[PDB]
Amino acid sequence: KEEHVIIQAEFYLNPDQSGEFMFDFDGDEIFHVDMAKKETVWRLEEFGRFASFEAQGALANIAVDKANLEIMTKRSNYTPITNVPPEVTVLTNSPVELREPNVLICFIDKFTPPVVNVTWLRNGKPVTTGVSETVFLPREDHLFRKFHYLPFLPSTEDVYDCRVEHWGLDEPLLKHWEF
Amino acid sequence: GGIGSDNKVTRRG
Amino acid sequence: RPRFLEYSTSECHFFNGTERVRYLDRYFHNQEENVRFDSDVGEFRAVTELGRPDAEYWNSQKDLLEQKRGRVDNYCRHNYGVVESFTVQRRVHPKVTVYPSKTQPLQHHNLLVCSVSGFYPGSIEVRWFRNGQEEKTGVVSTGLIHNGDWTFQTLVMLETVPRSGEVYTCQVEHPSVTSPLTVEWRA
Ligand SMILES: *[C@@H]1O[C@H](CO)[C@@H](O[C@@H]2O[C@H](CO)[C@@H](O)[C@H](O)[C@H]2NC(C)=O)[C@H](O)[C@H]1NC(C)=O
Ligand SMILES: *[C@@H]1O[C@H](CO)[C@@H](O)[C@H](O)[C@H]1NC(C)=O
Repeated sequence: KEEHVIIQAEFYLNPDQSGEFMFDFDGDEIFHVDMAKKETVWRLEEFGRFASFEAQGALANIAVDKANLEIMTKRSNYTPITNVPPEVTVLTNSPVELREPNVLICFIDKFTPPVVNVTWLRNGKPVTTGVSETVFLPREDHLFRKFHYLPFLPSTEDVYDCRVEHWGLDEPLLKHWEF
Repeated sequence: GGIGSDNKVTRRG
Repeated sequence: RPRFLEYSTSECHFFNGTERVRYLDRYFHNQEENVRFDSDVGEFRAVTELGRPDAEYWNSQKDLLEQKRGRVDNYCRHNYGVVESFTVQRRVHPKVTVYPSKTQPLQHHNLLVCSVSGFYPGSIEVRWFRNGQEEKTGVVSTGLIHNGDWTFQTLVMLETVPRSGEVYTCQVEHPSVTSPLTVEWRA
């Protein structure tokens, strides 16, 4: 019955020493703050023309998340997180026509902790031309979501795999696509 | 105008 | 090697424009919510015993409580206001294409696939018609799929036995279009 939801989602994870601060509207990302460069990254660039955000506020929040983590780890007696491995889907963003540009989408879903290694494979070989990705996106159940993108030219001649490593998986997970 | 962030409260240690 | 995760959300839930607003500040450890502030309750509450020390400590800080009681106005309603124009009001047309799942001869069973892609927002109706009459049985749908980039897609399939002369129409109603879009497939 609610029309919309805006969620400010953040985490700090040990021992990876890795954090995230992002904003979510109805499941899509408005922005996040790059922890390396301490700057606001808008999910579509036009967003940066309609809005602003002070990245230093995100960083100050992460400092509390870090402090809260050490306090809460001690209070729980160092009980570690239970790994929940992801389900992986691969789909294109438009109906495939041979020899017309398109985009493979690897959708990584319902997993925690928010750490993955993701690799695109073309005919078993890694590819990075034009790849992009999202940060970890929140879920009502507090598992995480993530998208990886591969521009490609559909062809009867190539096959593609999205390869996901995650600590709740005994072995790397390949999710296959071909025409 | 600014999109604002909500402040995180520090837990009791 | 054990992992330990500290997770927090601040949530604004909007009803009937911004007439009703519910604000939450929620604190989690390793997937477990243990303390939260709900604007419908007006103070912090322990979600689990592990958050009792925080709900008692935070609730004894009166300036914190009034700070969080104003968020519905100066965080929720404020942020809705400054992003409404490129989120709440974002409208992107669906592209609709119809095609048979397999190339088949007539009078054999087949899935007729209506592909609806690139659209925003997510709410959408897709209906199937055969010679102008709406097919309420035989419809199979993948559901709404987020592309992670402020566009959605969905595949809605019709179970058919095509015969020559038949017209199948995939009709799409979306907030981005005044008139329903219709694509035909002819047997
Ligand atoms: C992501 O990849 C890296 C490297 O494959 C993994 O980190 C290494 O894991 C090995 C054992 O699996 C350790 O001995 C190394 O010290 C690690 N190196 C670093 C730099 O951390 C990591 O486990 C992978 N992540 C996931 C989720 O599978
Ligand atoms: C929605 O808010 C309007 C004011 O804009 C009010 O008049 C109306 O009663 C509300 N509708 C519902 C269904 O609560």
